[PDB]
Amino acid sequence: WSATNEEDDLSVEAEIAHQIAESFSKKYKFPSRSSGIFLYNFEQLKMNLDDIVKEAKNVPGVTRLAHDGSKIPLRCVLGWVALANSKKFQLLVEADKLSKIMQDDLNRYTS
Repeated sequence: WSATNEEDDLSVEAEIAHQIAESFSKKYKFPSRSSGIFLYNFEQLKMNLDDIVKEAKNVPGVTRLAHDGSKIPLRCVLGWVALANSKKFQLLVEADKLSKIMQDDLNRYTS
């Protein structure tokens, strides 16, 4: 039988989990509210990996990239998951600039 949707989802999750774990402590740059930057990593989220992976799959293009075994846009994913979950991140970040950086990264990975 061809791969089922459930089987493909498991494959995608294991690929995303691998890429996120591999770079879990890597510090990425995010826009502050004063024309500066702050550093953040997946380790700051204090979320279980499953919850991180489930939210990452929502970033458009990430499921396709993971299905294909291609590199995912990790800074964009982190920004998104942190925006959805982390109060400290919310207070540090300038949302309008975050939108632009996430879009720039994501457009630049999905083509």
